[PDB]
Amino acid sequence: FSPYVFNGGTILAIAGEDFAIVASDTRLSEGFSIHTRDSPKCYKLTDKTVIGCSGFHGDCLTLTKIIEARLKMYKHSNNKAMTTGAIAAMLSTILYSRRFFPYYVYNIIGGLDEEGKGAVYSFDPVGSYQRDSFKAGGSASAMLQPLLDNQVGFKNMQNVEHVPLSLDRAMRLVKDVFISAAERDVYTGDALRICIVTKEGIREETVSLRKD
Amino acid sequence: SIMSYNGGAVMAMKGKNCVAIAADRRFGIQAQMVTTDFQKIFPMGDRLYIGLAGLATDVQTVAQRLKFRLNLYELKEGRQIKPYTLMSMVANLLYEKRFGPYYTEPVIAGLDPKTFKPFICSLDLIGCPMVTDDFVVSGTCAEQMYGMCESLWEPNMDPDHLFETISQAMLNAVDRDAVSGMGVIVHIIEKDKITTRTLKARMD
Amino acid sequence: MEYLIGIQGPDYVLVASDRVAASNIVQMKDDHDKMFKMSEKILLLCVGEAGDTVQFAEYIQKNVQLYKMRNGYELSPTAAANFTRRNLADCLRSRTPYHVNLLLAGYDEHEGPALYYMDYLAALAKAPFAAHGYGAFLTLSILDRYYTPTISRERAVELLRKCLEELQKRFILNLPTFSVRIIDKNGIHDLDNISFP
Amino acid sequence: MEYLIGIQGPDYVLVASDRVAASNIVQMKDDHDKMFKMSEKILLLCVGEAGDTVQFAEYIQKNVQLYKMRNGYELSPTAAANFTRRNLADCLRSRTPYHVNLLLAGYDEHEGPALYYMDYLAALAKAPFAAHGYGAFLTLSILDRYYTPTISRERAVELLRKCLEELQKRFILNLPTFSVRIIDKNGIHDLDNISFP
Amino acid sequence: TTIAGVVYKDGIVLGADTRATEGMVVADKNCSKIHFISPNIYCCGAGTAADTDMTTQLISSNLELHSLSTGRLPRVVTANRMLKQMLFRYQGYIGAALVLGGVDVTGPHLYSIYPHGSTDKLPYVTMGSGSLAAMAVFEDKFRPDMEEEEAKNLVSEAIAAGIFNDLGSGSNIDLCVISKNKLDFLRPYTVPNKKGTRLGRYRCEKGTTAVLTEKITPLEI
Amino acid sequence: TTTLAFKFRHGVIVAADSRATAGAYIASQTVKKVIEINPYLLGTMAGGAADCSFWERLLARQCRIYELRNKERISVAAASKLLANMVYQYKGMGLSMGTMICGWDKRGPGLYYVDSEGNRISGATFSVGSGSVYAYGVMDRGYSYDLEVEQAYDLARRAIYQATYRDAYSGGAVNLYHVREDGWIRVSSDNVADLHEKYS
Amino acid sequence: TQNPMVTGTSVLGVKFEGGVVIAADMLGSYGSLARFRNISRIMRVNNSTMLGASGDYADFQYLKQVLGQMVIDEELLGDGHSYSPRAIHSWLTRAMYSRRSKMNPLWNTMVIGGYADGESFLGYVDMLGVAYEAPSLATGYGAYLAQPLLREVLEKQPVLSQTEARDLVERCMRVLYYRDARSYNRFQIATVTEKGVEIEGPLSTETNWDIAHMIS
Amino acid sequence: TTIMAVQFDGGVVLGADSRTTTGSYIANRVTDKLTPIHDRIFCCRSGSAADTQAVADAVTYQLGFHSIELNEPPLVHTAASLFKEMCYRYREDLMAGIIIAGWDPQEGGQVYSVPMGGMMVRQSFAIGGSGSSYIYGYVDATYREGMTKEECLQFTANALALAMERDGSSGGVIRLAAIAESGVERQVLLGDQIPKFAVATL
Amino acid sequence: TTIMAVQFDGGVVLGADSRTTTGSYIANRVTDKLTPIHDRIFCCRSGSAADTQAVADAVTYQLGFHSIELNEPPLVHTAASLFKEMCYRYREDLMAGIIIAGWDPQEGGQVYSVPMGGMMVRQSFAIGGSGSSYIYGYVDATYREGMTKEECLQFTANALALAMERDGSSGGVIRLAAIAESGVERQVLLGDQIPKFAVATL
Ligand SMILES: *C(=O)[C@]1([C@@H](O)[C@@H]2C=CCCC2)NC(=O)[C@@H]2CCO[C@@]21C
Ligand SMILES: *C(=O)[C@]1([C@@H](O)[C@@H]2C=CCCC2)NC(=O)[C@@H]2CCO[C@@]21C
Ligand SMILES: *C(=O)[C@]1([C@@H](O)[C@@H]2C=CCCC2)NC(=O)[C@@H]2CCO[C@@]21C
Ligand SMILES: *C(=O)[C@]1([C@@H](O)[C@@H]2C=CCCC2)NC(=O)[C@@H]2CCO[C@@]21C
Repeated sequence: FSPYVFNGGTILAIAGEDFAIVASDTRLSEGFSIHTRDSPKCYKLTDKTVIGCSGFHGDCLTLTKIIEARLKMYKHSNNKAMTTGAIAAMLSTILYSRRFFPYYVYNIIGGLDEEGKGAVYSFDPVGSYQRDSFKAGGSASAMLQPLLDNQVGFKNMQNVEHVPLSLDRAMRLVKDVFISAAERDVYTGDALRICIVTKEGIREETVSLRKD
Repeated sequence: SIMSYNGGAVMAMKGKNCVAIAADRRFGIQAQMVTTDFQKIFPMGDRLYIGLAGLATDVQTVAQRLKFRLNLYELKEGRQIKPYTLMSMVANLLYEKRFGPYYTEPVIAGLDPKTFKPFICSLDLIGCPMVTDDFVVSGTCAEQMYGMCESLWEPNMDPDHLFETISQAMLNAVDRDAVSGMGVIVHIIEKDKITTRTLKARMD
Repeated sequence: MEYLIGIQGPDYVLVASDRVAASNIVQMKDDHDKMFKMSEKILLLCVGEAGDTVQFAEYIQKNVQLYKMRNGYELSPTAAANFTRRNLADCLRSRTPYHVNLLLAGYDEHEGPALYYMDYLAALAKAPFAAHGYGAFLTLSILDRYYTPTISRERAVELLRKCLEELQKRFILNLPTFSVRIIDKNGIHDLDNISFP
Repeated sequence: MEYLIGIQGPDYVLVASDRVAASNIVQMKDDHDKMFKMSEKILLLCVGEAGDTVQFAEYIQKNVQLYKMRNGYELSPTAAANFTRRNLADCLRSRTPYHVNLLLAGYDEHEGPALYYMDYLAALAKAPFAAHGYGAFLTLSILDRYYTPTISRERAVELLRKCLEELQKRFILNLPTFSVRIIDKNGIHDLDNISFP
Repeated sequence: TTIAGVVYKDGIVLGADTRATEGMVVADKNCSKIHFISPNIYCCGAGTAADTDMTTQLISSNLELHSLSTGRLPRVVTANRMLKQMLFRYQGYIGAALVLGGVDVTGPHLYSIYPHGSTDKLPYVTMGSGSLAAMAVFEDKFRPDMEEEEAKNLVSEAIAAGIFNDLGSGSNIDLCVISKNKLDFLRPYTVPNKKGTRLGRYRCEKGTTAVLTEKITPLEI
Repeated sequence: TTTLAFKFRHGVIVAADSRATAGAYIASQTVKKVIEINPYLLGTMAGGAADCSFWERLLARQCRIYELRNKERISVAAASKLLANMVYQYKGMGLSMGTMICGWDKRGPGLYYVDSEGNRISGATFSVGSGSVYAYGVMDRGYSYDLEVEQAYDLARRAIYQATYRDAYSGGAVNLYHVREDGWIRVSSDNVADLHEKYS
Repeated sequence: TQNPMVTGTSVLGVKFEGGVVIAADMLGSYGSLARFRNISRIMRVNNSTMLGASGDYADFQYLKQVLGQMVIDEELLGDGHSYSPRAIHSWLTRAMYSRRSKMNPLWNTMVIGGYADGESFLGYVDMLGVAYEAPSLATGYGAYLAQPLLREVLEKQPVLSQTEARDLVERCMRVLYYRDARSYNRFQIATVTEKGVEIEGPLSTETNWDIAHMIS
Repeated sequence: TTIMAVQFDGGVVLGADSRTTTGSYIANRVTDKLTPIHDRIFCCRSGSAADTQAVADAVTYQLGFHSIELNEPPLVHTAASLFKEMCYRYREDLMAGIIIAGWDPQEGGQVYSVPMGGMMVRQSFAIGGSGSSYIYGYVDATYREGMTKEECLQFTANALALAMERDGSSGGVIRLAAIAESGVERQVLLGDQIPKFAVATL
Repeated sequence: TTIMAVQFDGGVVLGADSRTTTGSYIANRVTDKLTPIHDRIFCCRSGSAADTQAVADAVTYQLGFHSIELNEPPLVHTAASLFKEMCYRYREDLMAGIIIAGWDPQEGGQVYSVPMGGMMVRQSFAIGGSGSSYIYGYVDATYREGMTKEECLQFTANALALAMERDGSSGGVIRLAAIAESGVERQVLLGDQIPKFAVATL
């Protein structure tokens, strides 16, 4: 009896000066079959924080419920909503509590810090986390990450101006990168769910990917 | 995995009347680097090249046996080999060892010796040929190369833009693989010249 | 574990090996030679599994000398190295594989000095410097730090001494004495052994 | 592998240990102490698995010193040895066994000098001389050949030097320096380290 | 992989997908899984790509030799015997699963050949990882003695079912129609999937890449 | 991973790389392998990232509690002993930690090596990780107790650079720290590409 | 349980305008042996919720015991609050995940169907705690043989009638009888609408064996 | 799989199911497990589809050659002997349970069983396969001496239907063959031709 | 082992073989596999002798206590429920296949099957054990509705004899029990009382 299974899915987060973007694919699969074509992997935590979970789906559901409960408890005890960094540290301790029977979940947190700037935090299944500027996770993370290193980080580029990232360019880049991923990865496709975090709140967009 | 023992990445890309083939330069035993000038691209003709990725011993073995067979073919036939014929020859060589496989995957890039039409193909562990009109990759960082190539490749590129595209793809892909890197070498094959370039890369 | 090292200079090659033959926990021999003379300007240094080392090395030696007898001239270092790699690779997939790690040093009148590295899987590399063993892990960075392509043989012997001193300080095995040879246009010269009291 | 040795004389005990702390192939430390002071006239020498050695040794040390504080006099070497064997044996069949090999040296005003040998299975033996490690295999016969019960401490230091010299000649591990202590009616005395350049 | 085949009133329809994968990554998007055996016999291959390729090439050469010797049109039973004897000889270590369709003097014949050397002669067959999805369509909608267009639509539907419901199948749909009077090798027949349009131009400009050494060799024409 | 530390006349030098790997995939090139336990006490991380982070953060909490209760800062030996006792309880369960604890206390400079196996050793020079063997050679050929501060900086940078050159699982940047009597300072973060330019 | 003993094959579910329909065969297999040929694998949970299970029949019976008691306990209170299909689905997910985390799974795959507040519910739970919602569902071999046909109909026509849904279920059951070795010719059909839960008993499929004469 | 053969005065009756399984998936649902080895000699194949097909083809080849050289109709015992030799020689490599039934002018109608392992025994009736286990008591209770061809056909159909009801590896249609001096007659029973037995209901 | 129970209007009939085996050696050849759980409730035990004995003793204890507290004759369903609870709770530890047959004033004669794993199903007839496999077709062909007690006894004896002929783990004597409102009647069939079926001979 194996307590795990791989359910696929790709998530992406890009931090801006005044925005954050969290995107995911909506396909849920097991083995060579497709369970559903309409399962998003992004969840709203606060009005300033979104989380992205990929991996084993039962662990994803349980962890989502646990995080929501902990946020409610914190608001009861401390009379304020939790910040993005506090959520990241709490999630790190939650993940390490299962060190000897882990959560098979890959997590990316995206939101705004206390100065209003974009913040992305990436986790491994046991709770090691880091603050980044962009990050990809899931089955097509190895395809997506080099392109973001080139196009957002300007790595290996010679005499190229480091113009700050705009929300328009970031949205176009996300759409293009997921279009490229759905070509080569069998676990990625169906639809793309994009969540944009700004001081005005969270805004959602859906675009179509290829169904084969 | 026995393929990942030495690492290595090879890539071939198609242009307008031109082909490009790029490879990494590291030779190492698992985690230790031994040399930084290991040859993985071999000439099989004036406008025909083969790149091999995988176990370095099989890389050298396959290159030498392939040159044996190609030299005999060109002596008997009095002609230069076409890229598709070389693909078939390599597939035959690899499938003769079906149950004792050579641990190498080849890419072939060339121009037809008469009509000067670009050709690129890839072969897997036992010799199933894959002919493409865009690009082919092989090695330990294949997924990274796939992402870069899908994002950057455009049809009907001139030699300079082809060089820029393949160089960016290889550099950014090997920067994310631990056992690949330590330099990149690129060959641009045209009708009238071969251009070989070494790239400024990360040596960590 | 046994240790081999080779440094290439503008007109010379410098090789050193350890002189220990061990069984279990005892050192049975402390003046063992691990260098085989292929020709007047070629040396083969072999470590690895017992029996495999001498059998493979002496087979290669016999065939190289037979080439000299049959043709009236000697194999070049590159040709000898490729012959060695062919034989090791051919025997790799058979029922009698050799578990040997090798260095090949030589001087060619037309090509100059050459040092070649070969692992037990029969991959052949050409290097300015190289080493074999667990001590390689400790001394390769010392070579990286202080090696220049234009180095004289006095400075090469000094750098070799640095590497062996590091082995005496940080390595867990008792490797107290080392055999040192040099190959130049005049042939193979035995230098003094490097010993640590 | 680590090395311990003990020689008992008419009025003294002589103990020596090696000073090497190793991880994989590198010597991380070369001035490590493997001798623990139980009381004014008792020494414990412990080798074995990492962590187990210090935890067990310091537990024993703490309880022996607590006996001194509570009762106003000190445990005799025999009683300390039996306490140690009881604790190791009790933990042998539990879920947290200690993999430690021990020597215990002491002087009693009424019973004289004593040397005790204990293996990881918690069997306790009393010996005139004893050793622990892979080097024991090489040096126990030297002790058998030259030891007499009436030996003076100068001759004991000479015999210890013979054993360590044999380790330098025949042993495959690099054990270059040794800590030497003596226990007599006046207590514990640190002798000079025995070093081999 | 999804491969399928039906018999209709005048002959054979074979269908396949065009995706080739190495694990869970897509290696080829335009693979041809319908192989030529003789001008009247064709084969759809699944399993290990190299095994399928080499086996079909060997049997095609042997059948060409036989037809040159006899001067007559080859028969599908001859191909069936050759293939299954070869596959039984290797005890299932040649991983070829084949759908064999032909028209000879005795009529339309369709076979399913399994890697261990087992053969079934049937009026409709499916093989591959998407075989069950195609077989559902066949068991729902198959009728004996169909017309050419009905059979083409049915095989297209079965291949599409494999494409959209299996992770190892995708891309385009290839068809082969074999009657006694004609052969139609339709690549591609339908395109159900395309790549979305790109929204950004990833600055491709000269001088972005830094070069250490350069060597130019002129070639003579 | 390559971590390095040595004691010299003017204090303690700590240096680390910044590459995080998951198999042969480079997860990160900007990871932080030095934890700041308190303004006078530093720790390094090698092995399991999560293990090292969690347990050294736990050590930081315990050390703060010590300072509150005893109204005096903790010593390096006591902190290393606390960490060793904490990780001994989980022996055989699969913890991967290799740590250096560095600081300045009433006995002067201090440097301790603590690993999940159970070792706790004092010393003057240490290196932990995959590339530690390559760093040891350069450090041993260059190390003196009477080094000048800039010379010590250069030696540490050179050793980490050579380790990243030879080891596949080391790379990124060299992060350097100097423990002095008044506390530690962040010296530099130098990319190994720039160091390749400087040294070649 | 670590080894299932008596099992059931596949369960089917489709939602339509005004309710949900679920289908399952009446067979319990002991390996390859069709041992218990008259068992019901569909359960009426409450007036809005019905449940069907595949896998270990003993685990299914345990779940039926626990769920029935929970429903009775809620009805004793008399406060006008009932369990929705969604709440029963969430409770089932929690139960399965808790059992999996103790390394003592319940060897079942479950389909939950319901109709509450003018809205249809169809939900899937697996042995490991994977749970989701979809407009059509099939477990076991039906995931390979039946889900294609149901999905193809639903992509073209996203809203179905009761007649169309029942016809589609009967077609899929026929396909399962053709191609599944652990299948049986008698099945039950449960429907949930605004009137509640109705179970229609031993139904059979009409088979066609004409291709038997095409073998030659 | 369920295969059966019954001997009557002047011939034999063979019967089989029509299911091929790859695990729990039915690859072929109308398969023919009755093979003509010669004009009046048939085999029922159980076990590995590939192995049984190969053995049957080899025996057909050898028996045809033998019959041409001797200029006689072959004996059923000879075919059973060829099967036994091949199945015993390659018993480590083959999974093949065979029933050989036929008519010859010298001994009449004959039924031989070659189980796995390569033994050969002549029986008055023989059953084989995975479903054969469920009908052992029924055939022992119902078999009587001196049955006619029609009674043998009914008996075989009843037994095969009972086996197909209880076995997950057996099912489909019933294929029957009657072999006598006048020749071979083949039947298919499908749908409502298959005998029905009432299921217990509470 | 072969155990059987058949329901008739007004009661039940149970039957079993009498073989205990430790491998291929018969340790007990006259064992009683029919156990009185209560006055009108019996169980047939299959599987592990020790496990089935322990479970039967525990259920007898619990049912007696329950009947004393309620001052009523127990129900057959209650006994089947107690067996099901124990067999499901300890399904990892126990190898026990049970048949529970009985009569109660409310529902009449009842037969319940508790297979391994701990499921509970009411049947009109139930068979179990290792020999039960060989008589599945026979019971499906021979069972008819509205049998009398004597016909049920004959049917059970025939089935058990057929099972004992083909199974190496079943044999000995046949033990039968008829349970009705008037009580329990027990029989042993041995030697020539056991039904005989002719063996095919060439
Ligand atoms: C199909 O079966 C498939 C293809 O590679 C296919 C094989 C034979 C002809 C060439 C291409 N075989 C495979 O191994 C993968 C796994 C699932 O389907 C494949 C794409
Ligand atoms: C280093 O040991 C290493 C780092 O990923 C790890 C991560 C950051 C902080 C602690 C050190 N651990 C590993 O497992 C890989 C393989 C070897 O080196 C790593 C890069
Ligand atoms: C029967 O034994 C069976 C058949 O597939 C096979 C079909 C062709 C003729 C020989 C018999 N063999 C098997 O492996 C499966 C499993 C059980 O029965 C089969 C259906
Ligand atoms: C029957 O199943 C059997 C009996 O020994 C046992 C005897 C007492 C009552 C319970 C049943 N159990 C066994 O393990 C052997 C092997 C097969 O059948 C047995 C005889």
